[PDB]
This record gives sequence, C-alpha cells and structure tokens, in this order.
Amino acid sequence: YQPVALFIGLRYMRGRAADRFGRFVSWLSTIGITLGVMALVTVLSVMNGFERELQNNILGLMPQAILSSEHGSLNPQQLPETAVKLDGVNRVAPITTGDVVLQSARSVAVGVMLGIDPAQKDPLTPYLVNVKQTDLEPGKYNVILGEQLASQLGVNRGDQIRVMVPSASQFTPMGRIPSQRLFNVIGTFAANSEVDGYEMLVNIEDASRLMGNITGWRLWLDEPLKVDSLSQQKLPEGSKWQDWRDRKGELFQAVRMEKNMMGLLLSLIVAVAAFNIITSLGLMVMEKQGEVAILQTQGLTPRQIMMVFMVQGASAGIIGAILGAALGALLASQLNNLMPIIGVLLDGAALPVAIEPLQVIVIALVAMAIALLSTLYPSWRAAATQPAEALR
Amino acid sequence: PLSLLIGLRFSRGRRRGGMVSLISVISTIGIALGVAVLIVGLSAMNGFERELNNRILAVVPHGEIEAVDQPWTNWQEALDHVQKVPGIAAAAPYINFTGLVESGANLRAIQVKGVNPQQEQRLSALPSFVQGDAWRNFKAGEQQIIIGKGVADALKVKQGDWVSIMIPNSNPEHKLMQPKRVRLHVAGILQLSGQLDHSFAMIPLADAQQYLDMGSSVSGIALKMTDVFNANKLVRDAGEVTNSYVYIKSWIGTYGYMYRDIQMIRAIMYLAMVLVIGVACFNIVSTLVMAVKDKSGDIAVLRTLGAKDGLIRAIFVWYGLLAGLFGSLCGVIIGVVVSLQLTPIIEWIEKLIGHQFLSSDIYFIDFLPSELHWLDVFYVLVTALLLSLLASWYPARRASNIDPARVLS
Amino acid sequence: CSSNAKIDQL
Amino acid sequence: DAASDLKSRLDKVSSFHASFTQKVTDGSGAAVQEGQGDLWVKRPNLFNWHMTQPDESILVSDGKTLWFYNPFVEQATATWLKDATGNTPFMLIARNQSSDWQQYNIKQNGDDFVLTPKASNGNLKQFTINVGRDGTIHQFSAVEQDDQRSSYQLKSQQNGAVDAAKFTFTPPQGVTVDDQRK
Amino acid sequence: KILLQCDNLCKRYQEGSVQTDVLHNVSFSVGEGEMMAIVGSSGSGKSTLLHLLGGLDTPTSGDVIFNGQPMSKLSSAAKAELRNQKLGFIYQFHHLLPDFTALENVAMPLLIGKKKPAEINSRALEMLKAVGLDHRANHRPSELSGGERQRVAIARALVNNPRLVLADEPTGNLDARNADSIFQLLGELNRLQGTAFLVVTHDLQLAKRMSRQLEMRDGRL
Amino acid sequence: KILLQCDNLCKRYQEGSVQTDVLHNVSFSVGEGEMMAIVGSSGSGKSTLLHLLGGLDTPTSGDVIFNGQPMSKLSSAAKAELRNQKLGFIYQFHHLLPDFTALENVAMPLLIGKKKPAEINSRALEMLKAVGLDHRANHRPSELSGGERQRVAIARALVNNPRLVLADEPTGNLDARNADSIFQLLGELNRLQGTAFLVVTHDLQLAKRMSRQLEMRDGRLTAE
Ligand SMILES: *C[C@@H](COC(=O)CCCCCCCCCCCCCCC)OC(=O)CCCCCCCCCCCCCCC
Ligand SMILES: *C(=O)CCCCCCCCCCCCCCC
Repeated sequence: YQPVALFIGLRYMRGRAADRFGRFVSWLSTIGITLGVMALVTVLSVMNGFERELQNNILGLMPQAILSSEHGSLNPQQLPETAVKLDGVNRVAPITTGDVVLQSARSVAVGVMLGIDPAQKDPLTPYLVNVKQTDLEPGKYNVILGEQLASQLGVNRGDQIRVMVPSASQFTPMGRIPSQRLFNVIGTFAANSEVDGYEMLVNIEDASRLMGNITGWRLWLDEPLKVDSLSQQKLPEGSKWQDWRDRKGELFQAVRMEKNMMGLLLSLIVAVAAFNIITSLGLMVMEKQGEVAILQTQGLTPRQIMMVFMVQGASAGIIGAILGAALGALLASQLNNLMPIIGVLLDGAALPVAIEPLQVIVIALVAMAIALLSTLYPSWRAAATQPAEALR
Repeated sequence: PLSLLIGLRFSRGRRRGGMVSLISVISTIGIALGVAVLIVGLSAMNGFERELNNRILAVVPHGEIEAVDQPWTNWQEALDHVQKVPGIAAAAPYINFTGLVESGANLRAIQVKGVNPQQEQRLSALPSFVQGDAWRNFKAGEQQIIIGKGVADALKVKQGDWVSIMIPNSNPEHKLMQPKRVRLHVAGILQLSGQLDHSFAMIPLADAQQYLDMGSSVSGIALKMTDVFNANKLVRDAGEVTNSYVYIKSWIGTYGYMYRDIQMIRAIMYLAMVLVIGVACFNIVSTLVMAVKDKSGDIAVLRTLGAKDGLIRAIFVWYGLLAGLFGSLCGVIIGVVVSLQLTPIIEWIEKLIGHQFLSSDIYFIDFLPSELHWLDVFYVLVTALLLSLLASWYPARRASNIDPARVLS
Repeated sequence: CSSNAKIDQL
Repeated sequence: DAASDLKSRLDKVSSFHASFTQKVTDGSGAAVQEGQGDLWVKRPNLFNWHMTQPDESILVSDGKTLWFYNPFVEQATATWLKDATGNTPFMLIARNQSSDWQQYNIKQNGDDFVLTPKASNGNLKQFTINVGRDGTIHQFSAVEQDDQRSSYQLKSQQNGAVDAAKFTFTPPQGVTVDDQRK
Repeated sequence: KILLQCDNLCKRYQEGSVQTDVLHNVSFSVGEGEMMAIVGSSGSGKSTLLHLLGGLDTPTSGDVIFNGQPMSKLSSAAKAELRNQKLGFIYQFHHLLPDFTALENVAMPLLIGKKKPAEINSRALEMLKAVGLDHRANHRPSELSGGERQRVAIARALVNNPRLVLADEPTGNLDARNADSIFQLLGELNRLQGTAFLVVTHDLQLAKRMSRQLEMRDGRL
Repeated sequence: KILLQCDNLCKRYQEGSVQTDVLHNVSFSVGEGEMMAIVGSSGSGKSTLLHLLGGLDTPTSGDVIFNGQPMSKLSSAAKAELRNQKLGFIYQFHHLLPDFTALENVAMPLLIGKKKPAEINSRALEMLKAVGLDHRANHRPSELSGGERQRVAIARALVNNPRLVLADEPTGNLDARNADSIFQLLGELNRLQGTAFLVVTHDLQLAKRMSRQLEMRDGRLTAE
C-alpha cells in the first residue's frame, strides 16, 4: 500500500510466523547488537568515572599550561595578560615553576617550588589547614609545605627549613655550590591526594631561582586532556608551550591505553553481531528462490532489488544502537542510585560515573557501520543472480 | 559404540543448497573468536601472578617496623623475639635513609636502605635479579653502593664512576647544619623491571653506622612471613612481643593493589566473553530453524516408523552440538600456539607501532607474560557447550510438536 | 591498573 | 730548576687593589653569564672579592670562618675552611707551601705556566698561571671535566698595603644568620 | 479374523479455509489374509485412509480398537511401539532418506526398536533377496532408478512381520516386469504366518489380483 | 503485423559444465489477434523458452527487436522498463509471495512501475474480481487451495497487456472446466484494443482450439 517500492517488499518480511518462536528467531540480529552497545556504554562509563576522579585530583592542582619564554624568564611589562588571547584558557595569573630540594633538621627530600600570588585566588586555598593565603609576605620568605612532605621531614608548625635551587644557580669561582635559602613554615595543607607530597607554596616575589620577573603565566584550561591540539596552535612570539606531559605524561597515557584495550575487548560483541546478519541473510536467499526471481520478471532493475536486503541488515543496526544507547544510559546512571547489590567495591565511598554526550554518538555510529559492511556480500548474491538459471 | 542420538546424525549435516558453504565458515569462526581470546586472556593473567611471587614478594620484606625516634637501644633483644614466633621464618634489621643521586644537571629521588649483605640472602632474594656479577666484597672500607636500573638510564652512569648522594644530618639539637655530599662509586646495577628500579638503593650495614655518627644502632626491623596472605594477624603478634605500640605496618597497605585488580579482570572479561559466545550461539539457532524446514519430509518418515517425541527432540540437540564442537575445538587449537608463543607475537606489533605497550614506568612489568594452565582450558569447554545446549533446546522443542498429517507423508 | 589508592595505615 | 720562579717574586707582595672579570663558557662555545667587580687578595689566610653590577655575592674571611652573604635572597651563612674543597686554584696562590709540592711538574714557555697532575683525586685537570715582573698574578683560570672553561682577566694594577679593618663581617640591617660551623 | 474395528470414521480436510468432510461412515474392516482392493481416486479420500489408519491425525468421530486399545484414546507415546512391529507404510512419492545407504534403509525400524544388533545385520540381507536389491547393498538412493527406489519401500514396511501393510500404490513408478514379482513375494508371507495388506489403486486392472473387493465411494470402503 | 523479429536462435545451455546444443533453430513471428500455442515434451526446451524471449536472459546468438531495440545489445538498466509495460508472465508452480495478501499480490506490478497512487484501488481491484476472487480480498496465500492460488497468478498478468503475453501451463494444477472459463474472459480483450497471448502446454486438448495448432519438436517448429 506504500508508494515506495523499496520499503514495501520488506515490511511484511519482518513478522510472518504466527508462533512467538518464529518471530523470536527473526529478531536475533537485533538482540546481539543492543547487548554489545549496552556493554560498551555501561562499562566505559565506569572507566570515565575513574578518569574524572583522577582529573579533579591530579589535574585539578599542579597547573598544566605554563607559557615560558625563550630564555625562561618572562618579563610581565613586555608580555602582559591582555596579549595572550589564546583559546581554551579562562584566567591568566603569574606563576613560577622550578624543581628544588629540601633540607630540614632531620632529613632531606625533593619538591617542586610553586610561587602563587597572595592576592589572587587559588584552588589550594580551601585545602589549607588553618593557613591564610595573605600570610605570604614579601621579604619574610615564608613557605607552605604539604602534609606528606612535612611528615617525612619531621617539620611541625614553627620549624626552619632550607631550600636550594640546583638548576638555576650562580656559578661562583669559590666552589660550584647552588643557591640556598632558609625558609620558615606557617602551616601545612591536606588534599587527600599525591599533590601534597612535593608541592610547596611560596611567594611569587622571590629571587631564589634567578633575578625581577616571572617564568610564565598560569593558564586554567577548560579541557586539560586534549593538550596536543592546544600546543600546535597560533603561538605568539617570544613564548613556548609546556604542558603536563613533562611530569605526568606516562600516567595519563596508561589510562587512555587501558580504555582502548577494554574498548577493543567489548567491541568483539558487535563483530559477532555483524556476523549474525551474514548467517541470517545468507539462508533467506536460499529459501526465497521463487520470490526474488519473480521480482525481476515484473520489470525491476537489479539495483533496486539489492536495497531490499540492504535495509533488512540495516534495520537491526538502527534500532539496535538506539535501544543499546537508551538502556546503556539508564544502567550507568542508576548503578549506585537504586541499590548497591550490583557489586560492592573494597571501600564503597561514592563510586562515580560519567556519561559523556559525545561518547554515546561516536559509539552508536560505529555499530551502524559494521552492520552495513556485513550486508553487501549477501545482497550481491541475490542481485547478481540469473533469472533463467533459477530454480524454475 | 556410538548411540543413535550421535552416530546417525553427522550425515544429516552434509547439505548443499548454494551458498550454504559460506554459512559453515562464518558460524565456525564466529564462535572460535571468543574462545581464542579467552584462552590467551586467562593465561596472560596467570603470568602476572607468576611474576608477582618472585619479582615483588621475594624482593620486598613483609615486616615493616618503624619504632619511636629513640634509635633502638634494645634492637639486639628484639631480633630474637620475632624469630621464635611461628609464621616468621627469618629477620634482619634495616636503616631507612633518604638521598638524592645526582651526577650533574639531573635530580632523582632515591630510597636508600642499610641491610647486612651476609644476612639479607636468608630471608629474601636480592642478588637473584642483578645483571652484573659484582655482588660480592660488600664490606666496610670500600664505600660502595649498588643502584637499580631506573636510575641508570636517567643519571647516564656506568659501573665504576663516582657519584654524589645526600645523607641526613643527625643532630640531637633542633637546628640547621651544612649538608654532606659523600662521594661513592657504583659497584653494579640491578634489574627488577618495575617500579623498584628508580627508587631503590641498598648499602651495607657497616657503612651506614659512620654516616649517622653512631655505634650499634638500627632504625627498623624487617622480617619474612611464610603465609603471605595473613598480613594482618601475624603482624600484630610481633609488634607486642618486642616493645610498645609503635608505627607498625605491613605490605598489605602498599602492595595490596598489585595483588588486586587481576581478580577483577577474572570477573569482568568472563561475563564479557560469554556474551560473545551468546551472540555466536544465535548462529546455531538460525541454522536449526532451516534444518526443520528443508528436512520436513524426513521427520514424517520417523513419525510413521514408530518414533516417540523424545527421540526427535534428541536429534536436533546433538545436531547443533556437532556444529558447535567443530567451532569450539577450533578455537582451542589456535589458542595454545598463541599462549605458548606470546613473546614473539607482542614484540612484533611493537616494532610497527613505535610505542611499546605496558611501559614499566607506571605498570607492573615491561613484557607481557603468559602461563598456560590446563585447568582453565576445561572451564571454557563446559562453558562453550552449556551455552550451545540452551540455544539448541528451543529449536528442538519446535521440531517435535509439528503435525505430520498436514505435510505430505 | 587505573584505580589508584594511597590510603596508608600506621 | 725553574720551580723557584713563583716562589721568589710572590713572597714580597702582600695585597693589591684591582678589578677583575668573570667569563664562563660551556662545551658548545657560548657565554651564559657574566661577572665583574673588584678583589682583595691577602697572603696568609684572608681573601675578599665583591661583584657589583652583574651579580650580588658578599663574602669575607675573619681568620677562622667563611662568611657568605647573598643580597639576592637576603641570607648570610658561615662555614669553616677545611670542610669544603681545597683543590681549587684560588687557594694555592695564597698558601705557597708544601701542599704545592706533591708532583707539580711546572714548565716554562714564556708567560704561560700551565701544569697538570698524573695521579690525583679531584676533578680538576689543568689550570694556567700568569705572573709578571713585579710579583703579581695576572690569570688564574681553570677548566672542569664537565667541558666548562673559564677565564679571569685582571686590570687596574695597584701596589700598596691595606689594614685589616674592612675585612670584618658587617651584615645589613634585617638579614638572617645561619650557623653551619660544626 | 478382524484386525481393526472401524465404526463411523468421518474425517475432514481443510480445502481453502473450508472444513469439508471427505469421509462418511467408514465402518469397513479388513480380513486376516483377505487382500483389500480399495479402489479410491486421488482427491476423494484415498490418501486420508493412509494417515488415519496409522494414527497420524485425530478423526474425532469414533474410536478404532486394534487389540483392546483405541488409537484415539491412547497417547502419542503409546502408539509408537506398534508402528514398527505390526504396522507398515508403503508410499509412492519416494518417502525415504537420501543421506543413508540401502543397507540401513531397510533396517530403519530395526534401529528405532533397539533390538539385538546381531539380528539387524542378518535381517537386512535376507530382505534384499526378496525385493531384488542384491547388487545395490551399499548404495545411495539418489543415484538409483525409479524401479530400484520403489523396492526399498517394500522391505522397509515389512520388518517384524506386520499383520496389515498400508500400501499406497506400489506399482506405477516402475515397469511391468517387477509388478507381479513385488506382489508374489508380498503374497508369499500370506501362506506362511497368515498376514494381510491393504493396497490403494486408482484403476480396476490391479483390483482383480487381490482377493477381496471393497470399493470406496465417499469413504464407505 | 510483425512484433517479434526472431532470427535463428542458437542458445547452447550449459548442462553439466559442457556446452551442448539443445535449443537450436527457433524462429517465429507473432501478432495481434492470433495466438500461437507452442507445445512440446518435458525437457525439449519449451520450459526454458519463456525466459529467452521474455527479456530475462539473452542467448548472444539471436537478437529479437520488439520495440525497435536490440535485446542482446542492451544494458541491464535499459531492460527493466519493458517487462512491466508490454510483457506478461504466467507461471504454474505457484510463484507468489506468502507474506502479502491476495490484493497485494496482484498490485505488485503496479507498485514497481511507480504509477499514480490513487489508481491501484480500482484497476487492481477490478482485475482480481473479474476472475472470481470476490470475497477473498485480504486473504493469505498459505490458506488457499490449489485452484484458488493459480487464479492469483492469472489476474496478476493482465494489468497492462497491449501485446506480447507469455503464459506457461495455466491448467494442470486445477481442472480444465474453469480453466476454459478464464480463457474466454482473457480472449475478450482481443476485440477491444487488440492483443494476443502465448500459451505453452503439453496436451493436445489445450492447443488446437484457440487460434491455430503449433508444435516444437527439438527445433522443428512445423510438421506436427
Ligand atoms: C585493571 C583494569 C581496571 O579497569 C577499570 O578502569 C575498572 C573497570 C570496572 C568496570 C566495572 C563495570 C561494572 C558494571 C558492568 C555492567 C556490565 C553489563 C553487561 C550487560 C548486561 O584496567 C583495564 O581496564 C585493562 C583491562 C585489559 C583487559 C585485557 C584486554 C585484552 C584485549 C584483547 C583484544 C583482542 C582482540 C582480538 C581481535 C581478533
Ligand atoms: C594495575 O593493576 C597495574 C598493574 C598492571 C597489570 C594488570 C594487567 C592489566 C593490563 C594487561 C592486560 C593485557 C592482557 C592481554 C590479554 C589478551
């Protein structure tokens, strides 16, 4: 009854048997697809939840994007904050970065010196354990050691430590010694992470490393994961890009490597579900030998008869990826909200999930693509056949 | 010896009707793909447990006793107290140090421990993973230090040159003194292929007594336990027999995640791979719906020759099992040659992709091991046949309630 | 793997 | 026979007021920093030099300790004279004793007096000595085995004496004091 | 001398969504030794008696007792033990198995009956000499001729000496040489133990060879 | 009056991977008003001739020129517009579709040709009703009888018959009583607009009664 001749030859081929088992074996290619997309969304949402937990803890603090100059020291009078009009950033603040060593009254350690401004805001400010950000006075040379850094050194509130810059030093002829400076603590900070093991907050106005200027600008990135596209952009002259790949480059690369390994591990369900359409449509041509050969006698081109079996291999992929993404977004969202009998972790302290809106679309179009390439080969055997060399 | 349910059923599978030969290839490799990645998956996880017993457990002591900062005036009597405790094999003292190995324009944090070279080999195998043969003459006077492999490529040093490290200045008065950069030479390098290569160093116990300007005093007591799983009850028994409540811990809070997250894979990919065979069992359902239709005249002969409904049900159950046994056994024979020869396979893909997989800077080890066990092969064969029996039972039920009178008999 | 936990106990 | 050349004219000199320069070079062959200022070299134990324009480093000697004040970081420490190294070429021009007699095969080809040891423990391989006709040292440059060369040219030669009143340590008002003397 | 008791076997047949009764009061029985010559035409109920005498369908009009048990009152499992011992079926549309050999096609009820294995190997050879398939012992039925494939169905029905054989036109797919010899060996067991057989023919030429004569008008055989 | 310019046919059917000569010397010209009844034996070639001149396959030796176009020198896309306008095909082995109904089976040439949407409810309805299928409008072909299923393939043919109607054994499955009642209704269209039909049978009672008697005996088209 439909005016389109391509869709009227396959709408009555979906359900023909009156028994419930006869229609269950015809939709088996649909169930194999929607169980692979659901296994690809719900599992990868747990891996994205562990990735977002490592993003607010390791990439929340320890700032990623600095803009070092050609000689390292960047003059703020020549390169102001209104000249760095790069995309992705949202706030420009002066900062410095330099690896130093520690020398307390008990033992020695290593750390990363970070000079923050006492007037500007910082994400480490709510994590300060009874420390004020305005306590960093220029000329007093104060220091804010971490929780795990002061624990291994035995430094309490009111102890004098000794820092030393080994990279930038004045090469005096009376023995090659690095520049050292005595620092006094004012308090520690706790963040329940690995940041407070080596980070130390000093004043921005200090000449411990060199000079009076800064080394770069603190750039808060909106998406600190895709720093490869933000490093090859239009960069101004007299500046260089230094991302987080110098310190934590091999850490987050292992998280992306495990995501592709589990993503390839769960993609085998779609490949067998694509193999199910070749077996299902491979037997339909052998039994409908009197229906395909009678269509060519009614004045039908072989290009149009190929689309009759092409949609039948594509209708299971369209409604299979939509139902797989709909059920995949409800199981991951209601994983720990409904009932915790889905499997309790060793701690069970607010297990997070993450449903990316761009990850659902890229998964479902692959499931609609592998099912399309597994349809042209059964469709070619039903369109390139000879009507004179048929069964009758 | 074969019965009627098996011995007279393989002749029915020999059917040719055009492109049916393509169906026998896709349905074979469709169910053999999930078994071939399950044999090499469980054998690889057995290799990570095999390398954990010798490269992690045999090099790290289980006992970790941090006492009060009073430097162990009763350390001689404490060594014999934990030795008579059942469950602890041996014991050896150790002194915790913190230094920075530097050779110029590079800084690396190192963890130096002072152990006796004539006593460490009784409880753990430290010289069993050393590349160089210079593991002897470790006494006082020479002032040598052996380092790992992660600090060998970063510092760009060799075996024989003198390096400069940092020592903690011991002083009872709370003040600040000048640091001491003692010049020591490298007397060899070790290789553990893991995280204990760039943050591990060991010195003899006779050389550590002159650095803190003390006599006979240690800063920790290490031991070794026979039952490595009981890292909670056995540690509390040794802490009370020596002294009062001190900073006592074990390896279950530090290396507990290394023994973990490999049994999670034993539950994640097991439920993820039975869904692969579950989709692959749908090809068995599709080939038995056709098998009733084309051989519908052959069922009408059996209904007139005196066959019950239970005999016709048992025909199509073993008919789908013979098509599943050819695909399941074809995945086992292609899984042994990959599991036993995985080392030329993983190294071949890394030569054409550049970045080698499983880098030892953040992972467990560098290479990908494989320990094939014959117990896990039997667990898949029952699993691959139970999924094929549930998929072939429902087409076998439809082939028995058919009417032989409506068909031409 | 990717599940990092640094909860120590004294 | 030529070992008494530097042990004869360098005995009558006590002190001199002159200006010195500093120029270090790495293995690539380029300058990375500069240093100017003056110096005061006394014979027996005291030595004094200050950089003014490029670098700020204040250090004196009172006879037993070795002060080191840095106006860049506002810190002033003090250490001994034997706890540090002693193989530097700046110390041998002041001592002139039996410590300069271990091997010390000194040659003469004019004004150059470059020497080298055969069995040493330090990391210095050679250093040059430039003397004059009145008993002054003109160049005390040395090289380090990390491919780092140096040169210290001197100008404004002056002969005269100086009292020991300005050699006392006087810290600026508002600096910290360190005690590294063990 | 009565084998089965028939009383008002009124069956139906769906012909284009119309339940049309093809049989009306089929209350005629066979005789022990008397060859029933049922001259029924194709389309008037000839093939209906071949499926209703064995028990392939339900007539829902009466009950046929054979030796004390009705076929309609008994279950499907209770009707499977006597279909290979005292029943036989001979068709004309080549209702055999092409995937087997000619040695085991004549021993096909012997495999379902789970008899002695030493007796199945001896019974399959003594039945080939009666039909005439001495040379075609281990041969597939797909390569045989029209007359050779009809001889396999004669030995397939008579396996454990049945009392009556439901034969549906054994002659017609072969020549005239094997027409009388197929009925001579079938008639040889009538004088040994006293069995019988039911043959359905279309013409009256083969009707005078049988002893009894019961025509089929509209089910009344 | 000439419609099919049939030359000497030399179709060598590959029967068993060997090129043998089975269809040779086939040349006949038909026209409107007269109906040729070509008969023969089962296996002589009268069953495979329905696909040769019907446009389904060419023999690459005999080119028929129906509407001014060569059949052998033609592409596949230029041959799908002549089998639905001026060609009819009647079979005998119930070549229908079980997923459709009785009304949708006779409207399948109307849906492929892409005609007017408000025309298949009157043209296809009056074609299946004139044969005798009135109350079985929305009926599945699986529940029909042998005689009723043959009439659906009959009414599927005469939806657009200007000329060149090709049949293949209308009797056989059903009786010849009502088969003659469908031949007089089909023959009534020869005097309205002018058409003819080619019927292939094997018995002598269905060949010599319509217009003339013909016979094809292994290439010999005459001398019965
Ligand atoms: C050690 C793991 C840890 O990974 C994680 O980040 C934690 C994952 C936790 C997932 C919990 C999911 C709970 C909910 C499940 C719901 C299921 C619903 C199912 C439908 C009802 O690190 C890794 O991820 C690495 C794992 C690597 C495993 C081995 C991969 C090997 C891949 C081989 C591919 C071969 C392909 C051959 C093709 C021919
Ligand atoms: C976290 O547990 C860090 C230790 C890394 C070892 C855990 C193993 C997971 C990565 C290896 C997966 C590859 C196995 C290949 C199977 C075919």
